[PDB]
Amino acid sequence: NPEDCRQDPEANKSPEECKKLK
Repeated sequence: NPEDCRQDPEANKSPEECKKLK
C-alpha cells in the first residue's frame, strides 16, 4: 500500500516495511 507507506513516517523510514506493505 503506497499511501500507507507514505502515511507512516516510521514505516516509510524502513524500505522493508514499504516492501511488506504493498
